[PDB]
Amino acid sequence: MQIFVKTLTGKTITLEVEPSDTIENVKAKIQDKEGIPPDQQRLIFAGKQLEDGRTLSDYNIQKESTLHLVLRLRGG
Amino acid sequence: GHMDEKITFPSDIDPQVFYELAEAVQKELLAEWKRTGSDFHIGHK
Repeated sequence: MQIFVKTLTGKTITLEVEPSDTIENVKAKIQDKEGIPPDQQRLIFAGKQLEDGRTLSDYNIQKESTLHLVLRLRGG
Repeated sequence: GHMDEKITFPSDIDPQVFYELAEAVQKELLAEWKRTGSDFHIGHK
């Protein structure tokens, strides 16, 4: 499947994933597209911040769906 | 002093998605971006 990660600029980076793709692995694909380490992304979906240990299905994110890149600001 | 605060919107983060995403996330983030003062390095490039 694919999903549309809208950057906070609004550059929608489409990427191919699986409903069982973990956020850790999705963020690694984002790092491949955007150049931001996964540990430093704050991935958002519909206002829900996702966590590394979870999956697209854990948030009921399916194909042809839209995500958001936000920064962690590595606050701690 | 001068330029004690410097929220910036690079080729990776722009106000429009910020206005369009969940308002509660925008408020939380805006507090992040202004408490650091210069948002550290939004876009991280």
